[PDB]
Amino acid sequence: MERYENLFAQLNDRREGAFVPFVTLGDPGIEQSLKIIDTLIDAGADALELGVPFSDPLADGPTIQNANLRAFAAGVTPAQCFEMLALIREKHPTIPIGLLMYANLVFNNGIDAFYARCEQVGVDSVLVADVPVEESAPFRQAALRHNIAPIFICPPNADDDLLRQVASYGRGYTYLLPLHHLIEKLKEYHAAPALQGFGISSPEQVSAAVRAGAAGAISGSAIVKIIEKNLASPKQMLAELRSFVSAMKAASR
Amino acid sequence: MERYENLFAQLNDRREGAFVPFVTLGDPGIEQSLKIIDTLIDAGADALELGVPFSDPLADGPTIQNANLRAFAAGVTPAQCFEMLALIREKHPTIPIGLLMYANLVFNNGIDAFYARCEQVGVDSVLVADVPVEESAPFRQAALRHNIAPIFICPPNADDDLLRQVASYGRGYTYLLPLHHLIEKLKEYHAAPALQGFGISSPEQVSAAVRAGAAGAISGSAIVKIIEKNLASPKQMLAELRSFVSAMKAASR
Amino acid sequence: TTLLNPYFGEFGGMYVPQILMPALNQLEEAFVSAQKDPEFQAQFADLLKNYAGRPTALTKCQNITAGTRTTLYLKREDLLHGGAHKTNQVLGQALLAKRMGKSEIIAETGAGQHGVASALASALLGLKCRIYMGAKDVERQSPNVFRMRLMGAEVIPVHSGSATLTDACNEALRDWSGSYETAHYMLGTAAGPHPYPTIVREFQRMIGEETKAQILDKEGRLPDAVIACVGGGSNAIGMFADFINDTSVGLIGVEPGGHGIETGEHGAPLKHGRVGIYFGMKAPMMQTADGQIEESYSISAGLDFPSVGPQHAYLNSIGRADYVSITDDEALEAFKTLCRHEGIIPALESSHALAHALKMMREQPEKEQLLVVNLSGRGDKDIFTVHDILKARGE
Amino acid sequence: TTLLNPYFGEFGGMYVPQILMPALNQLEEAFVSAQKDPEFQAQFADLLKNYAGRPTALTKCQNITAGTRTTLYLKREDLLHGGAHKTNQVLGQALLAKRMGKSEIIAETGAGQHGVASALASALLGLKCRIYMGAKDVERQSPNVFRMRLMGAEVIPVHSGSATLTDACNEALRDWSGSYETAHYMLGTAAGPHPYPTIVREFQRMIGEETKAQILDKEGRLPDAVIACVGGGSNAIGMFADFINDTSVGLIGVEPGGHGIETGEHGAPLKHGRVGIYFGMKAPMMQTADGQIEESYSISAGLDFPSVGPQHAYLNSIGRADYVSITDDEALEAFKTLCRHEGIIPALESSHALAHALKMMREQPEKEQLLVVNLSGRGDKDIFTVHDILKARGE
Ligand SMILES: *Cc1c(COP(=O)(O)O)cnc(C)c1O
Ligand SMILES: *Cc1c(COP(=O)(O)O)cnc(C)c1O
Ligand SMILES: [Cl-]
Ligand SMILES: [Cl-]
Ligand SMILES: [Cl-]
Ligand SMILES: [Cl-]
Ligand SMILES: [Cl-]
Ligand SMILES: [Cl-]
Ligand SMILES: [Cl-]
Ligand SMILES: [Cl-]
Ligand SMILES: [Cl-]
Ligand SMILES: [Cl-]
Ligand SMILES: [Cl-]
Ligand SMILES: [Cl-]
Ligand SMILES: [Cl-]
Ligand SMILES: [Cl-]
Ligand SMILES: [Cl-]
Ligand SMILES: [Cl-]
Ligand SMILES: [Cl-]
Ligand SMILES: [Cl-]
Ligand SMILES: [Cl-]
Ligand SMILES: [Cl-]
Ligand SMILES: [Cl-]
Ligand SMILES: [Cl-]
Ligand SMILES: [Cs+]
Ligand SMILES: [Cs+]
Ligand SMILES: [Cs+]
Ligand SMILES: [Cs+]
Ligand SMILES: [Cs+]
Ligand SMILES: [Cs+]
Repeated sequence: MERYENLFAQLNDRREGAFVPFVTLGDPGIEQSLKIIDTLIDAGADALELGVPFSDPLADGPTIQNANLRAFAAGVTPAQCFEMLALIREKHPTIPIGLLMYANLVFNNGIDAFYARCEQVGVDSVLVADVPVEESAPFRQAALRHNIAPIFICPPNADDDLLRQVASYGRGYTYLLPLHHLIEKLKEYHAAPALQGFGISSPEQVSAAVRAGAAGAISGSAIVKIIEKNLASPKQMLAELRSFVSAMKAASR
Repeated sequence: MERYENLFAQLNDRREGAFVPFVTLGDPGIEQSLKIIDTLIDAGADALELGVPFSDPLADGPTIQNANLRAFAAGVTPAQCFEMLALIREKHPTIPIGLLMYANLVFNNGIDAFYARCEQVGVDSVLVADVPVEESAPFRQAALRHNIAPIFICPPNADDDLLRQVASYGRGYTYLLPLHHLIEKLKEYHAAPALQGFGISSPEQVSAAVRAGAAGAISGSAIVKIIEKNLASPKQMLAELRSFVSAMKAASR
Repeated sequence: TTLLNPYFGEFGGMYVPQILMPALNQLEEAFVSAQKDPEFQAQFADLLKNYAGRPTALTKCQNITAGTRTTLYLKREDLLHGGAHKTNQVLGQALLAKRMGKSEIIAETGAGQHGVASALASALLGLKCRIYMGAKDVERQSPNVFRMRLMGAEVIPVHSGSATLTDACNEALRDWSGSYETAHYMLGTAAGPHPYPTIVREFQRMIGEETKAQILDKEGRLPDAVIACVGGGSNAIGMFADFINDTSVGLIGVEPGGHGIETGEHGAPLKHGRVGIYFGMKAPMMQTADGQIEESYSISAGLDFPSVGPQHAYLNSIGRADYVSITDDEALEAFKTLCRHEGIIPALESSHALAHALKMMREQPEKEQLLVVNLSGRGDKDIFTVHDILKARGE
Repeated sequence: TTLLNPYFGEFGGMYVPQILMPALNQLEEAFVSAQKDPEFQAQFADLLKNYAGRPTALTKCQNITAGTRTTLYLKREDLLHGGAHKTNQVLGQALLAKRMGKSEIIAETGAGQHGVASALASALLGLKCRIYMGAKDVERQSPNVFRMRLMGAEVIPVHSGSATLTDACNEALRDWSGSYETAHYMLGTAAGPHPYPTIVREFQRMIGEETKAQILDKEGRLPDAVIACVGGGSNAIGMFADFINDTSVGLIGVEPGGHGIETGEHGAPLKHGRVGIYFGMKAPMMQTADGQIEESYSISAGLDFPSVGPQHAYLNSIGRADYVSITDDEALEAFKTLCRHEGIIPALESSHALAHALKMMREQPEKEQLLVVNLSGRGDKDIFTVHDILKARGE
């Protein structure tokens, strides 16, 4: 989680927000995915959120379901994803790497062993998509024992009890879906810095997030859409990813 | 009915039984049927039983159902059957003609009018296949008013009450399906002379009927089988009918 | 001689060949005896309750009648085991067969519905069931043929004559005329020779008896009218019988109007045929001028016959019951309406009864009226028929 | 925080995205309130009785058990409106939706059976029903699609991901996460996140409560064992719930063994899978070594799933209930046996419960035992499947 603390400190010294793209690992294959990820960082991504393909995701929109199936159908496995993560970390010492996981893949061979493997490969945070704070105790405990930030979503429909729990239990960042008041209450309760992740697909939404006093913004699916649109041309895929990420990061500054 | 009284008297003077074939009128068409009927008489039939095609006969075996459908499908109507009957009677002054009818065709335009038409064309008897003695009152009354014998079946399963009713109500002949005792009781009760009609398909069954003291025998379907077997050759059809009827009548003498 | 009157006024009787009279007399005697026998009644009640599921619900519609002064209940014979009211009387006749010391059942079938009902009663009671079916019918009715065979019945294709229903019936009766010592002929409606119209009514009368008790309990009064479709007459006479002496209650029977009476493609002999004699009975039937029986037509196979049972003709003649018709298109609309507004898929037979009740409501929507429709069966069997029609006309 | 315990031992919980927690908490509150409300109970009893037909018969087999010391009763959920026990709980959940002030129902369906149940409850109660279904499923399920549309439901093809059940479920939940103020998600078994396993049990518990009363009345004692098939767990937990505290009564759940457990083509996670977390719950599921959910297999679509509801896993763990499997071929034999010997065509789901009871009888035919099988549904829907199999192997 220290990579996030260091990143936000540095961004604060530059009065900049963070820009964080999501992609599915291994979409549309392992080699292209590694290139995509290097392109995102080179183009100015501050941190990454990376998904591990799962047979039956029940918490992702159509764009993401489509990407899940490209990777999953191409035979990408969690073991291969963890090989990828080690390689990504080896190339990029300071970039925070967050995973977006389904509970079964974390629970499968033991929750503690999962976080231990995260720590071994250099992952910084884990968001478990189908574990609400009420069920989070064993996950966040294993995360913290292995120096991994547990990320929680603060949804539109949050109440004060939820704000206090997310603020208390999360580390790294708060994944945020009135707005300026959620940001204010999270700060009051000493929550991890907020990243706005609701429908972030254009530069003006990044600047709005910064203006609202959020630490930055997460693009939950715009990067995946670009992959989906450019499958037939890998070169163009990288070019459009680079342009998009560059534009989005410029909006944070 | 007087044709039957005269016939049996004459047969009695010759110590002979009667042989009576059944055919469906208009099977397999009107012209061929008329030839068939003339052949039956010429070959030695003592009387005829003639069926009128009906849309839904529920009291005839497969052979007869098949013949019904040949005539019915060839468009033979009751009005045409009555034209045929008048022509048959015009050719053969003394041969008793009996009809085998379904109740609906008798009841359709009035029971009395049906028997009046029978009398006009020279029919001598009517057996209504689906009217048991218990329901026979209006039919036998109309028959007798028009000088038509009402024929009743005396079945295998007859009791004494049935014997007495059939004996009392029938005229012309009793249609018979221990045996020598049924014949004895019918005579005791002054019934119309019995014709055995159970499965009569060979000369030895005709002689057996005579030996049992029946007045003769009715061939309920053997004639129809010969028609069915020879449809493709009308000439051969007549030849085989003639041989069969000649053999059967010889057995009565 | 018989123990009971074989006629309803001028209609009914025993118009069979002499050879079948002992069989009919035997059955009449056994029925008269059974009706006086508490142990027979208890055995029949047990099958009806514990095997078939009686009593059947009486369901109050609400969505269908909203904004009118009609209160409409459906008597849910669609919930009986087997999916229709036919089950009630086949169970009773199976018990009569056993009472007479028989272990074999004979039936005939065309579309296969009565055949399935016969087979299921025979399977439960361990009776050997043979069902005659015209070869043309066997080829068109694989699902019902398969259901009968699964139930252990022997389905015997009939190739003689036209190889359809009349030929199957003929063969079934020929069989019975020789085998009636050991086999019982299970007639599938309130028609044919005495005593079948009587037996079938008495073995269906729980429909109206339950309806009466249920309506009193829920509404505190009798219905203004009970409404039933009429193929041969069994569900309708079972609904009506217990109300015949309640002269304030209307008895409405609905015949199939097919493509429209004026087209001649219908199955409405009571109001649009002519008395005749066939299938053992003097009854209204659809006839040619020269006395042949006409082919009937309905979208619904269960109503598609050119005659009707004699007690209906009688109740009509004296004005105790009133008979109407409903066309294929009216029945289809009623089918769609019940599915959409009540979540019940009705048999297309039953949809003719429902269509008439909807018409009584819609024509006079401020008339206060308490109506019961006899929902004779469920309509899973009809979904392809309905699909095909709606598609053909582009819905 | 919740009002009721979300777990059964280690199994169950609420493993959903945070955004759906208010929806689950809302539903839990409404259920707790409804369970204390005599007027809710009376409205639910009225639908169950007058619309669905409860109580359901308890039928004593005789032919099937002849010459053994087994007495076998079938609890006739096949006679419920809709043809299976699913109707019971959809009616209850529809009333809960109205209690929360909602007029819309969301469901998803694969083979279409739960979709039809959802549509019929929604039609009766005047609720707007949308049912998500993967495009691949819509194309294969025209009959059920048509039935849902006849009932006024909107069937929404889902083309994303693999365009099958998981994708439909995802879309249904995405919808609900935005619409839960106005729409209720109608989960179709005793599985998923709390409070659904609890709600579904309580809205199915009349199966066992009726069974208990009926058996006492007929036999003067409790059954030796009650036996139910297990797809997600609803008919089985509804049969078991009222007997859990009667510790002499055996509770036997039957999972589908498919082609044989050893083949891996089965749907028996409770005994042959591994605890995992998916679909909102910690429960046994069929899993790959690396934690992907395996595809299940059964001849019977209603049992063909790779998980099971958590209360079964718990009852197993403590030894209160015992779980077994029955193969496709065993279920097929039981199907044939009930048709031939009792005149009842059972659902192939239910045929797995019956097959196990037949095995308990045949293995030990001099053992005195009083058994109740939960006949969850009727098997009209399965006749083509059975036909095709018997033909293929030449029967
Ligand atoms: C057989 C049948 C009918 C018609 O027969 P009836 O003897 O007139 O009752 C009507 N509805 C259903 C559902 C049927 O199965
Ligand atoms: C749906 C269904 C099942 C399986 O579901 P459960 O939730 O396990 O009861 C079983 N039998 C029938 C007839 C069904 O329709
Ligand atoms: Cl009398
Ligand atoms: Cl009367
Ligand atoms: Cl009279
Ligand atoms: Cl009593
Ligand atoms: Cl049915
Ligand atoms: Cl048998
Ligand atoms: Cl088939
Ligand atoms: Cl079979
Ligand atoms: Cl025969
Ligand atoms: Cl009373
Ligand atoms: Cl004419
Ligand atoms: Cl609690
Ligand atoms: Cl518990
Ligand atoms: Cl716990
Ligand atoms: Cl109460
Ligand atoms: Cl069904
Ligand atoms: Cl609506
Ligand atoms: Cl269809
Ligand atoms: Cl539609
Ligand atoms: Cl949506
Ligand atoms: Cl109690
Ligand atoms: Cl693996
Ligand atoms: Cs914190
Ligand atoms: Cs005489
Ligand atoms: Cs009303
Ligand atoms: Cs009719
Ligand atoms: Cs037994
Ligand atoms: Cs299962």
